[PDB]
Amino acid sequence: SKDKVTVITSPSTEELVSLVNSALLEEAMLTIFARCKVHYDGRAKSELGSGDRVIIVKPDGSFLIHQSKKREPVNWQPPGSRVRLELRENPVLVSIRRKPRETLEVELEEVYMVSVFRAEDYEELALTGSEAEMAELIFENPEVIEPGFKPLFREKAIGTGIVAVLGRDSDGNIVVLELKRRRAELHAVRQLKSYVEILREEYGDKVRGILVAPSLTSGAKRLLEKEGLEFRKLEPPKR
Amino acid sequence: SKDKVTVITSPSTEELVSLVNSALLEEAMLTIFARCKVHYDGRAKSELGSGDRVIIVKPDGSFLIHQSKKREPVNWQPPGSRVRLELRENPVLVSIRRKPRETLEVELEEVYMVSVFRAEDYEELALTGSEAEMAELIFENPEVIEPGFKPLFREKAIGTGIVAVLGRDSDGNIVVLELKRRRAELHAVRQLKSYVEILREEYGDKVRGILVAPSLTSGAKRLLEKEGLEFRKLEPPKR
DNA sequence: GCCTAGGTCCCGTCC
DNA sequence: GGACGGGGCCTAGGC
Ligand SMILES: [Mg+2]
Ligand SMILES: [Mg+2]
Repeated sequence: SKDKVTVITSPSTEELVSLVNSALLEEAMLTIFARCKVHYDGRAKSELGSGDRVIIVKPDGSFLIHQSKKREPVNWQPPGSRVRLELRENPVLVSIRRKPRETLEVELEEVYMVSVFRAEDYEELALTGSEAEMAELIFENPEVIEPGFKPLFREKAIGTGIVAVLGRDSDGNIVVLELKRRRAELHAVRQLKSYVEILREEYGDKVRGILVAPSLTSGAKRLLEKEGLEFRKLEPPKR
Repeated sequence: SKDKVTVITSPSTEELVSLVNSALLEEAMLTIFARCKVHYDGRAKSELGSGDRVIIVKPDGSFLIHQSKKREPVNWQPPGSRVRLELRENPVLVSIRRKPRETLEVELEEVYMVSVFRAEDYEELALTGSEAEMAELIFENPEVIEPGFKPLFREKAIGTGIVAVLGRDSDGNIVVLELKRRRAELHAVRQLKSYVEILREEYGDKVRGILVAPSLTSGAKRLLEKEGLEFRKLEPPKR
């Protein structure tokens, strides 16, 4: 019975059903290559005409449909969904999501391959260069901002919003940082500017916003300078 | 070049190479089930220990590595990545991208299955329920906003930023619309307020922002009201 | 559950 | 090319 992989090319309906249902029940990865048509209804609504795609169903209920291009799936369902195979004029893979109600229907016109991959993964990703690690860097070593900077809070909620880092300078002013792990764009400045306005209410005009990022878009620089805010160039560190 | 699909389970290196080669050469989809390690250096840095994953290489250079959970590849590479297979003491898939420089390395420790799928797809997705369709609604039916509302511009760049819908109202003010296809968050109110400020600079005190969306989060309504902006409930249309 | 914000975001678009 | 903002965003962290 059980090897990591079970493949059948150009399978019978009996074989299809056999494997598909076995995948769902054994909680393993179903992969399929097929000519299909897709029907999605949910937050938005979509239609995809006949063509060959890859289809993946994870044991956690995530459902992917990949065309020959891009990175993103053309259609999907996120983890937690429930899938059932339905026999009709053609077999149909059907994933239902509750909360929000969403339906994905993959009509299988021709199945070129069905497979069951019983995959064992105990390892999880280890990633460095996050903005969280920027914050770790700053709290360990505040001078990367400027002399006498005193970081105090992280992900601190002010009244409306949550600021990346809140602290004080050598003059005793409230200081806001918004951090970005890549070049900072207009929404970055809008974030900072938003937090500073709100802080100016309690603490007055003392308050300095600083954008901390490796670089800055032209439009970000403009809006920064128009609003009298500051920029510290900082690269996110790699372990 | 051959049948739609080729599959080899527990391939030899010669078989593995043969297939991978054919895939890249034929603009097919490469699919691998394998025990592997993944190393990524680029915009960020990551490491992933030995484990079973589904690996996909699309002919447009897209590179997906999927574990048994979530919707998201654990590691990946967007279109325009040269992939190739180097033989170290294990075969390694190597995907490189420039601008920015990024290296993805998948060390195939045990390949359980390799497959070449010459997928044929001429169909593009049709989706409805989007921000753009809200916009269209508003232009062909301005009264969904308010009576005597005249829409003028769509995706119109003002000095700093790009407004969703720009227009005028019956009493002669300039109106800014920010649209969201789903419940609106702080991010959207910051966008709106930002735009309104900038347009106040030319046209002074007569400017209205209106956030148009099916609903607001708590902070969104909080901040909306505080800065004296307006809301119209609207649901994206599904055609 | 809702809210808030990041992401190796991807991706389209228009300058 | 850089830049700006949507997405069925997803996903993680508070609460
Ligand atoms: Mg932040
Ligand atoms: Mg907008």
